[PDB]
Amino acid sequence: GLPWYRVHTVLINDPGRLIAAHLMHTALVAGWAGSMALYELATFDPSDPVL
Amino acid sequence: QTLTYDDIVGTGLANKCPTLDDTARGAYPIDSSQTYRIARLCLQPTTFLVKEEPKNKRQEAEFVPTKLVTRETTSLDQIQGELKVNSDGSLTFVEEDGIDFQPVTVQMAGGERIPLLFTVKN
Ligand code: CLA
Ligand code: CLA
Ligand code: CLA
Ligand code: CLA
Ligand code: CLA
Ligand SMILES: CCCCCCCCCCCCCCCC(=O)OC[C@H](COP(=O)(O)OC[C@@H](O)CO)OC(=O)CCCCCCCCCCCCCCC
Ligand SMILES: CC1=C(/C=C/C(C)=C/C=C/C(C)=C/C=C/C=C(C)/C=C/C=C(C)/C=C/C2=C(C)CCCC2(C)C)C(C)(C)CCC1
Ligand SMILES: CCCCCCCS[C@@H]1O[C@H](CO)[C@@H](O)[C@H](O)[C@H]1O
Repeated sequence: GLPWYRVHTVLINDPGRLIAAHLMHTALVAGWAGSMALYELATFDPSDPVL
Repeated sequence: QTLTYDDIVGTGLANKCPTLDDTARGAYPIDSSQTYRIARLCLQPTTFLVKEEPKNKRQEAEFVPTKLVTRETTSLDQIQGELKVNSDGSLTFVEEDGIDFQPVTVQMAGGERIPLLFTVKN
């Protein structure tokens, strides 16, 4: 069997699932950006750009 | 040609004060021996500004715009009272009665709601 640190090598000879994995990674990164912006908007105080 | 309630209901005109033609640039004579009243005073707000409250009291505060969130419920109307002729020729209006207040909520940028009793009571 594959050791734990090699599990993702099953994608090496599978272009369709490599794309699927790259799609999933892209979804997670874009979701982080959306979640991060929402959290900042919930905490940002806009009342004083000076101090 | 005179408008009725059913011509007006739901239009928003009920919250608007009357206007006068552009030809209305005359003069109404005051006889210091006659008594007068205001039979109807109407006040239609078009802008609500709220003074911002700054952290440093050296900085001069300004009036910022707001968004009205309580709809077309803002005008004072049917206000009446005595219109006195003073000995120096000035006129003094003394409000006695009418729909002379409206609760109003406006909203600042950022969401803070400002309720006020928009009024000319007394
Ligand atoms: C970009 C992220 C990503 C993507 C696209 C893949 C994709 C894949 N993984 Mg890999 N993996 C990842 C990250 C990822 N993995 C991480 C972070 C770990 C450590 C947990 C693993 C450990 C792992 C193993 C052991 C195996 C795979 C396998 C595979 C393949 C089959 C799917 C599977 O069984 O996943 C496994 C399911 C997960 C990894 C779910 C991860 C859950 C995360 C860590 C927690 C999320 C919970 C929640 C949303 C947030 C919690 C927040 C907290 C505040 C509560 C597929 C190629 C399999 C394979 O084909 O091997 C040959 C397989 O056996 N992965
Ligand atoms: C684009 C970047 C990228 C990509 C696509 C890969 C892809 C791969 N790597 Mg490589 N690698 C990378 C960068 C990358 N690596 C970097 C920056 C390092 C130094 C840290 C390495 C060091 C490295 C080693 C030593 C090995 C690989 C191996 C592999 C292969 C299998 C990986 C696996 O199954 O892990 C599965 C991983 C898990 C089940 C859990 C990992 C949990 C980590 C340690 C902590 C959590 C990470 C967190 C959730 C993700 C956020 C990351 C973000 C902040 C960057 C796969 C081809 C292996 C290989 O060659 O197999 C033949 C292998 O031995 N990589
Ligand atoms: C000439 C046409 C063409 C176009 C426009 C692209 C474009 C892209 N490919 Mg490439 N590729 C091509 C030819 C092309 N490729 C060929 C002929 C092969 C050999 C089969 C490959 C093999 C290949 C692999 C193995 C991978 C890519 C990946 C990518 C994407 C990386 C950027 C990304 O995901 O942004 C983020 C995404 C967006 C901003 C969304 C953009 C709007 C999308 C494209 C609308 C999709 C609708 C459309 C009908 C679906 C089919 C798309 C397809 C034609 C590209 C990008 C969309 C990577 C990928 O897909 O990662 C997720 C990836 O892993 N390509
Ligand atoms: C240019 C930017 C960039 C690049 C090159 C990568 C590259 C990678 N990311 Mg992605 N990521 C990015 C931006 C990027 N990321 C952003 C902006 C976000 C939103 C926060 C993410 C969220 C994200 C998630 C949720 C996951 C990835 C994963 C991966 C790895 C998938 C391939 C693999 O199997 O590696 C094999 C793994 C390694 C080579 C280990 C890399 C170790 C990194 C470099 C440091 C982690 C060290 C330490 C243990 C972290 C502890 C964190 C813990 C306290 C929570 C690859 C290294 C996946 C992954 O790691 O799967 C196992 C995964 O689950 N990324
Ligand atoms: C239509 C697509 C689209 C658009 C318009 C935006 C727009 C935006 N993004 Mg989002 N994003 C997208 C898709 C998009 N994104 C996708 C698909 C992902 C997942 C990968 C994300 C993940 C993401 C994250 C994690 C973040 C954003 C953020 C942002 C904001 C800042 C952008 C920035 O600083 O980029 C800077 C871009 C670069 C520095 C580009 C680097 C390009 C490298 C150098 C290219 C090197 C390779 C190239 C082939 C070399 C040859 C070049 C050739 C010409 C010679 C902006 C609103 C930021 C934000 O504010 O979130 C709220 C932020 O943190 N986005
Ligand atoms: C899968 C890739 C993971 C790599 C992560 C490495 C991060 C450290 C920075 C690089 C140091 C370089 C040393 C490489 C040394 C080196 O060359 O090793 C190479 C080795 C692969 O080598 P081989 O294929 O020859 O395998 C040898 C095996 O047979 C062992 O005998 O890679 C690994 O062992 C990956 C696992 C390391 C894992 C380290 C521990 C990670 C735990 C993280 C804890 C996270 C907690 C999260 C809390 C939520
Ligand atoms: C499905 C669908 C939908 C929905 C969507 C959604 C809702 C999404 C979300 C998304 C999301 C919401 C995402 C998120 C993500 C996140 C992430 C991905 C994170 C990560 C993290 C990390 C990676 C970290 C790391 C670390 C730590 C933890 C500590 C410190 C250090 C470090 C930084 C390393 C719609 C309706 C549109 C429609 C279509 C379909
Ligand atoms: C994309 C989903 C957006 C969900 C939240 C949108 C409201 S927008 C939100 O409104 C608050 C109150 O006016 C402000 O304090 C805050 O600065 C602003 O981000």
